[PDB]
Amino acid sequence: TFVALYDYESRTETDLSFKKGERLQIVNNTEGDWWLAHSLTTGQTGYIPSNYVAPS
Amino acid sequence: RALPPLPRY
Repeated sequence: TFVALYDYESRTETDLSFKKGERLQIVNNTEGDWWLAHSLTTGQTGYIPSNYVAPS
Repeated sequence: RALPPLPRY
């Protein structure tokens, strides 16, 4: 269970952006600050930084 | 890939 604390608004068309309060499915953690998250709503990819999310 | 800058601070 990972919650997006701060909204992530990168400046690239690859990593997706999210808002605060949106849950994200962490795919790979305890490895690189940037993990690959997947949304269960639209069912798409979305790389989210680690300093913007935290286990709840 | 530096981490994203913190919000206004």
